[PDB]
Amino acid sequence: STSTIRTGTNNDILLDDNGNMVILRDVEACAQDVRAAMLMRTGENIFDVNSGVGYFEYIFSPQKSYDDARKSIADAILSSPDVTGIEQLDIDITGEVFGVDAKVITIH
Amino acid sequence: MLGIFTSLLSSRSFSIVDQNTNQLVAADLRISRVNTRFSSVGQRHMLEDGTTKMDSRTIHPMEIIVEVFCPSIDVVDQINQLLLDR
Amino acid sequence: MLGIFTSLLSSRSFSIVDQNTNQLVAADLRISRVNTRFSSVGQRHMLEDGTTKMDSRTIHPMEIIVEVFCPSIDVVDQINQLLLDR
Amino acid sequence: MNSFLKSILNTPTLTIRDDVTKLPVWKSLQVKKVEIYSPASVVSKPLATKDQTEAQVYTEALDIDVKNGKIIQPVRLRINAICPDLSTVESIMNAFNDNTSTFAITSKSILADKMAIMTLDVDQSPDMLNAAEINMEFEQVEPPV
Amino acid sequence: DNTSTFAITSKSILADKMAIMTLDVDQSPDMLNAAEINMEFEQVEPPV
Amino acid sequence: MINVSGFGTGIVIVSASSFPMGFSLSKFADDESPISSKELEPFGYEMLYDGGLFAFDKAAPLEVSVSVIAGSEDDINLRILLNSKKGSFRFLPGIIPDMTTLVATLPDGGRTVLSNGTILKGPAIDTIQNTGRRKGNTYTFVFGSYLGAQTA
Amino acid sequence: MINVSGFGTGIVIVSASSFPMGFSLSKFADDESPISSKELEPFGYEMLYDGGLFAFDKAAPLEVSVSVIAGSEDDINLRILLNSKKGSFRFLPGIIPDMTTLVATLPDGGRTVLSNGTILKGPAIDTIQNTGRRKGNTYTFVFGSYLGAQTA
Amino acid sequence: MINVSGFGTGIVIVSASSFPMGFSLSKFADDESPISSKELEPFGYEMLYDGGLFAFDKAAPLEVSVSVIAGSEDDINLRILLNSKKGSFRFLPGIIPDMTTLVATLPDGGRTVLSNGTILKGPAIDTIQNTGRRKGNTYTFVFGSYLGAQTA
Repeated sequence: STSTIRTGTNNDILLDDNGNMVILRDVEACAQDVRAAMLMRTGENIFDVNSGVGYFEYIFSPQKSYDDARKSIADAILSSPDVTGIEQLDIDITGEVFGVDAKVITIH
Repeated sequence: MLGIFTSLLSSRSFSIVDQNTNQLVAADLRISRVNTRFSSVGQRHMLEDGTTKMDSRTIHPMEIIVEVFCPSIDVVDQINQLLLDR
Repeated sequence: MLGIFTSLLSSRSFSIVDQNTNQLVAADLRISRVNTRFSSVGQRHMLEDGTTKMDSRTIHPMEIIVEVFCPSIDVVDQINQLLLDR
Repeated sequence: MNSFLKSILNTPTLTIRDDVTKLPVWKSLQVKKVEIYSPASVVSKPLATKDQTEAQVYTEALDIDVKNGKIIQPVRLRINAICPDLSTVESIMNAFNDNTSTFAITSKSILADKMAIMTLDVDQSPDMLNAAEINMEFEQVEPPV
Repeated sequence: DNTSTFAITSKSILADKMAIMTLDVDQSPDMLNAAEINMEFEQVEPPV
Repeated sequence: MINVSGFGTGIVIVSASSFPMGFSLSKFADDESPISSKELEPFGYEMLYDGGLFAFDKAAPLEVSVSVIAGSEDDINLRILLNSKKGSFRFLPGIIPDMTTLVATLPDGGRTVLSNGTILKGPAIDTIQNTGRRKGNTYTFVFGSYLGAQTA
Repeated sequence: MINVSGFGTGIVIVSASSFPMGFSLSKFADDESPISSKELEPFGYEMLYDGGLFAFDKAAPLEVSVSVIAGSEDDINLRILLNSKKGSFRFLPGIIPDMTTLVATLPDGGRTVLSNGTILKGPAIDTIQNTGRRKGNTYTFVFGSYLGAQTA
Repeated sequence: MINVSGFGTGIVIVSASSFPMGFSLSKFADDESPISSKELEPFGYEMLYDGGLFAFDKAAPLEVSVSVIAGSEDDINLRILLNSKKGSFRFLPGIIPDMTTLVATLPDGGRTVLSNGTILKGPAIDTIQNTGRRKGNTYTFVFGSYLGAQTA
């Protein structure tokens, strides 16, 4: 029930050998949409303030609890047209990285 | 409860099924109680001689009450989504 | 309860003071418990989509419940007069 | 049993934040209990359907209609705490007497925004010679988006 | 069923033309292979 | 070497109205404990939902039991004290009828004063055991405030 | 050959207000248990319907009893601790006024430190027995922090 | 002749996350019972109003108490196992954090396997009793699964 234009590992329009801008159907459109949503940052979206992930205030800043990051990321995974619910969020923080894993449920 | 005789060892007691997609939701729920209640009301008319007659009976929806334990955080989100679903 | 730190030894607990003549009434009352209750009711409206909105909150008078011991007769009729006062 | 080794993602600290100021308040409390109630209303009438159409058309029905029959009511939150000092008590009572006060309460992992005090109790007894017992209730003002 | 009636016989008491009004079922760790029931009946019409 | 003897101790009991001048206790019984008391718990604690600890202050009384040889003068004096009914006479505001003071001296020399209290239970007739002797009469006090001065 | 002797044990208690530097205990009573505690309860369980089990965390306090000879200096110091009032001593709230930290040592050399707690109960005056001696006083603490100190 | 001795008994305890490889028990206490357990009641019964009998099946746990000599390596291992808070690490679904299995061998050769369980109770600090020695520390487990091969 959704669609989008395919993009590469860098968020540009990706064209086939025929050069056709392709309208991706569902599921992988949802994967591309959620990948773009989780990478959008807060305070970048004009006409919609308070939308995005607060990396610079919740993850990169020194923080006590780290439930705020989970809530913000779960919200950004939500608000997509197709996502129904979120099955698992882990938040590892092992090593110097901030490991995040997620599994989502869609209508299809 | 008698009836079925499985011979299967690892079976499943309680499960909520998504009737649209035949999918399990909140499968990781330890359960403490399950209560099932039925209810109906019979309309009675008070006669003249001294007796009392009933004409028909009405049935209301049943209610099921379950008490659970959530061993994680994902289960809590799943329960909240289960409630909010419309 | 923290806050004031006076270092006065013989201070005074619960006491009723007349607000007209700055006078104490039934000063010889042995108090046991004091319970203070606040109450308010918020009026809610049931919308169309499925949500529910709240528009305002109303506050009622608070109530205080005191349990005392009367060690004499003068305290008893002093309490009676305290109640009958209009 | 050390405590103060709070696990991440589930840190059991109660944080209450004023909605316009966005700064934590009443950080002097020692809470002992938290309760959350999330009710809803379900239709209780026999309802009717056509029941001879194609399967997927009827599957399209019995949806949308069920949406008309499940409407979510507000959220009720209860806590129990002991207040050690004074200034917190008068701050709470001042917030109570105002009609225009809202707060966001954060439990171990549950966020609830745009709340409002509805009930408040205070009890003093020989069981606590230098503190008081409190029983406050909150209720959500408007749903989130 | 709206049209169900039963006659219940106790030790010595006969009650004819009865009908179920309330029914309960409980499942607990006290009974791991049975269930507790709470049925209730009421007389439809008096005898002659 | 530490000296924990109890021989040579004394008790002086003063009552507000019944015994204005006070009387003394010297004949302590031998079958039951001469002076006994119950623990003092002026503190409590409660658990917080995160697992923490919170400690406050609590109102606590003090309880004392004394025993004497039956038939002595101390026994009759304490019987007189027990029969004193709080209904009679009067009191100053916030004082309690018959505010009794108890001064106990340790054999070393250190002493202790207790106030704001009264007698509240004891025997009424004597008990004769199967051996043919009489059980030691035991009476119980209660007090609101105390003190300690263990220098001499 | 395992040596479980208790000879040579020493204990130090430091206080936030009353005893900012701390004192030490070395005279331990004879009749009573010199030191003991109740079993810790940090876990729980319950039963399901599949027949299984469920385990979870739980809040747990820890209580310690210490006994000393009556008339000793340590008894006087612990008596002073018990006489402390929790209402007084102006301080920031929520930080358990007058925190008492206990440091205990074994004959082996192992050291354990316990903090985040206060004295809870103890006797108010001395107690006489039929034998003529004085009972050894007991004092109970409660702590909050299980500092895992079992150093060799 | 039947031999019912307990000398020569060993226990190997392995925990899911804290002790993946397991540790052994050899220094059992001498004042308190080394291995104890409570009765297992997986059945119940009810009475019908005619006087009949009805029997069903019920959920039942198993409890075991293990005592060790204080100050040994077994004591510190069990203390470490007790301090393991269940908040940390991660578990497979339907498994319980730290699913600990205990394999105890009878001196004859028979063995018993218990699993699906944790640790409940234990002493935080050592107890020095009247005689001057240290009490044998005791710990408790609860399990929910069964086995046993008493022929070898």
